[PDB]
Amino acid sequence: AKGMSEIGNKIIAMNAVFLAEHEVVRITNEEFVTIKREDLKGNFDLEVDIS
Amino acid sequence: VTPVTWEDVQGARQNELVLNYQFRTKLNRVSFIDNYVRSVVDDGTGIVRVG
Amino acid sequence: VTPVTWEDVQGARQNELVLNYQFRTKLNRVSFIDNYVRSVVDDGTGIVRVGWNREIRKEKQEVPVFSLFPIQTQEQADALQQALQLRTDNPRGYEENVDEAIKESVRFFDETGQATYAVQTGTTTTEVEVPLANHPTVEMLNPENIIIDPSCQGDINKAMFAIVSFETCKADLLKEKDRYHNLNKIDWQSSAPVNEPDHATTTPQEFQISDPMRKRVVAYEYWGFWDIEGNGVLEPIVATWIGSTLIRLEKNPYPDGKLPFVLIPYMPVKRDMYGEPDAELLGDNQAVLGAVMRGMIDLLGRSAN
Amino acid sequence: TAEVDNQKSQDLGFMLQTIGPNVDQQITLNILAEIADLKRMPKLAHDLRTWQPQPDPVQEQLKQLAVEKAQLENEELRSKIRLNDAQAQKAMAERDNKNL
Amino acid sequence: TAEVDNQKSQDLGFMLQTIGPNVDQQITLNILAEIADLKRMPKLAHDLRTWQPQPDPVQEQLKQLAVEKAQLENEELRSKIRLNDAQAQKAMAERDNKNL
Repeated sequence: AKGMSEIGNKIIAMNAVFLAEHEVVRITNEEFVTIKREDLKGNFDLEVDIS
Repeated sequence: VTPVTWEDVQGARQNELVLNYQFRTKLNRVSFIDNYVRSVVDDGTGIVRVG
Repeated sequence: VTPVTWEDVQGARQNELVLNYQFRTKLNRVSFIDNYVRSVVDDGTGIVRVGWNREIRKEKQEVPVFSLFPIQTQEQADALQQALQLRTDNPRGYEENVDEAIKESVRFFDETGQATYAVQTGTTTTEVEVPLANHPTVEMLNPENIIIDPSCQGDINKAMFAIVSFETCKADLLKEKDRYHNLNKIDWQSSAPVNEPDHATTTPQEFQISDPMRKRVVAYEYWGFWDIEGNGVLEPIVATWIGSTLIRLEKNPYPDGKLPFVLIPYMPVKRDMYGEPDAELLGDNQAVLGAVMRGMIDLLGRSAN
Repeated sequence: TAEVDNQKSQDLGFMLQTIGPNVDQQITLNILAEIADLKRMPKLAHDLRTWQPQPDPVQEQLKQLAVEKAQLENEELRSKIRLNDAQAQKAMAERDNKNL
Repeated sequence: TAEVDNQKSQDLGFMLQTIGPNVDQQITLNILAEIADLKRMPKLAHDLRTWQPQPDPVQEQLKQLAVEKAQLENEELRSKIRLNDAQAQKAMAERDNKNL
């Protein structure tokens, strides 16, 4: 379970850098929310676990 | 077919009826399934061609 | 029958009653089912033939003719809409009791909307064709009497031709007045089931009928797709020949546009048409079991008692 | 599969039961329409989504009459109030002929 | 098969029970008509689809009379209001003979 959580955290950090705003809007038809680049070191606001 | 976001409900309903219709009339559903499982079980793997 | 979309409810109800009625009256439902399962179980696969039956006959009748006059008074004008109301609410009741003159009156109303009286003044001997035996037919074909294209790659839909041998009589062929041609050239002594060992049947080899009309003969049908035009497109056709004489050649009349045969395998084979029955796996077990039973009887039977 | 399809219908019924029917007719109709589709009733489902309330003309007149009914009652009090001080003021006038 | 046919009738009953009967008479009648067909009652099913409410003439007159009944009550208040200020204004007139 933790192995998938480790993968999820890395992808979330990548998604906040390598994905443009419009790409997220198309995937999720909601208002886009941004995250500070220097804050990606710590996962303060997110928790990842299997469903 | 199930929608991903709330605005995709119309698309899911339209495609689901069309997709089920093609397998119901244009194809032998029972024969295809019988060959589908038996090919995988006997040979160890199944290969499906789409055209 | 269940509708696919919301506007198909009326169609589903109408077809379901008609389809059930045909199997209830025109066919032996119990006998067909018994032959349906047993053919699949024993032979390993079942083949069903679908064909329509039509035996319309010419008839001469004295049809009446009615003179048409306009509405003289409103007193009889209500009878026009009364038939219309009865026809919409109960079509069967309208046919049985409403007068023919009133039927002509509403008939002209449907064509033009003019309310006209009908008076019977004369009649004539017309020529009509009374329908008779207009119903579909389903039959189970012996696998030895039907040949399918080997190159179908295990799919009846991709087969390009199919040949089925069946018995018939001259009177049976005469049911269609124009479907067959050059029927007089053939002889009724040759091409008999006695002279056709390739066709399997339960008819005794010594059996025959003196009446030429009811003579039993073997016929071949060719169903498949042929390039009937030089353009290079295949078309579904049906051909029939008896005694090396071609008597029928026409396109497929059914709206389906493909072969009328249905294949049902018992245990399907990977990418193949014919299935495997249960007898394939029990060949050795039955032989071994038979040996044990005979040994037990021989021990008891031959022993002094 | 029938297992998930049947269980989905129960969830729709659970949502319909949990949510008060009075919050919105449209929400209730849409949930019922999905249930009809899961039950393979295309004709019934089409009617539910296309259903509209039947307009009652006499009900609107009675509804409108009640609105103006209360307005006249408020004016009735104001009319009566103008009568109350009129009687009191006239009573005050009649004093002068007594305590002259 | 009888298994699916019987289960289909229960679903129709479930839909009828779940949906409030007051939303539409036509929807309720159509569901009942399908149940009758599943029960092999063609005569009963035909009546349900062709059923119509019986018109009551006296009920309409009583219904219409109630509409105009409220209209007269509103006019009654307006008539009474015109009486209220009339009494007050006449009382004002009688003051002048007192405080002259």
